[PDB]
Amino acid sequence: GNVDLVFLFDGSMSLQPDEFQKILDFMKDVMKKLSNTSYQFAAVQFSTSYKTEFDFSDYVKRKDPDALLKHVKHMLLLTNTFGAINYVATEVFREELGARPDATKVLIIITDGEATDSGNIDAAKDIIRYIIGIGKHFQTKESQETLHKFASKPASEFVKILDTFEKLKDLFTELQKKIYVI
Ligand SMILES: CN1C(=O)N(c2cc(Cl)cc(Cl)c2)C(=O)[C@]12CN(c1ccc(C(=O)O)cn1)C[C@H]2c1ccc(C#N)cc1
Ligand SMILES: [Mg+2]
Repeated sequence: GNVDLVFLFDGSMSLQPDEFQKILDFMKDVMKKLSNTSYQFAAVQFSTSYKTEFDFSDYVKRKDPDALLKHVKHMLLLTNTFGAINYVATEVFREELGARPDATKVLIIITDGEATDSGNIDAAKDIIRYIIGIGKHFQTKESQETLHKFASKPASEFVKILDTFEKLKDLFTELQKKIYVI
């Protein structure tokens, strides 16, 4: 039942410090809920480039979500989502960085914008992909459907649309009902 779960998040266009911090609180909430399970976590911030904020090895060593995310700085550039997914698949889901070859791979993508690059995510086909689109750039049904190409299928399971960053707490509340932690 081992799961290696990566958070991949961009808040470049949700400038407000309060909004960006809600992204961080959401990841903290999830990790706290799943501490001392067979889940291991990593997190990657993306904008124009990609930064591993902590890898799986760091999680096992420090296992304190507050400490792991203490030094995160808000990147304010673009939204290179194709590049970011390929980065995670080729750089983060790697055994040298503490990833477990036996584990189920789950990628949680958190974005406030449509992608500013193009490409494919063929490298990520063995990864279960959820995407959360947040805020005013996803108010139209059209903009929401552009996120389907990044997510696993069906989109009704793997694509979540939130109208405000305040709604991450309510998404967390609803996710908790789908797990039972022994
Ligand atoms: C339902 N489901 C779900 O929403 N997510 C999910 C979706 C979002 Cl947007 C964000 C986050 Cl943090 C988790 C998941 O990862 C799962 C699918 N999943 C698995 C686990 C294993 C396998 C497999 O073995 O194939 C497939 N899917 C575990 C389940 C889950 C639910 C709630 C939390 C919390 N808090 C964490 C995980
Ligand atoms: Mg962006």
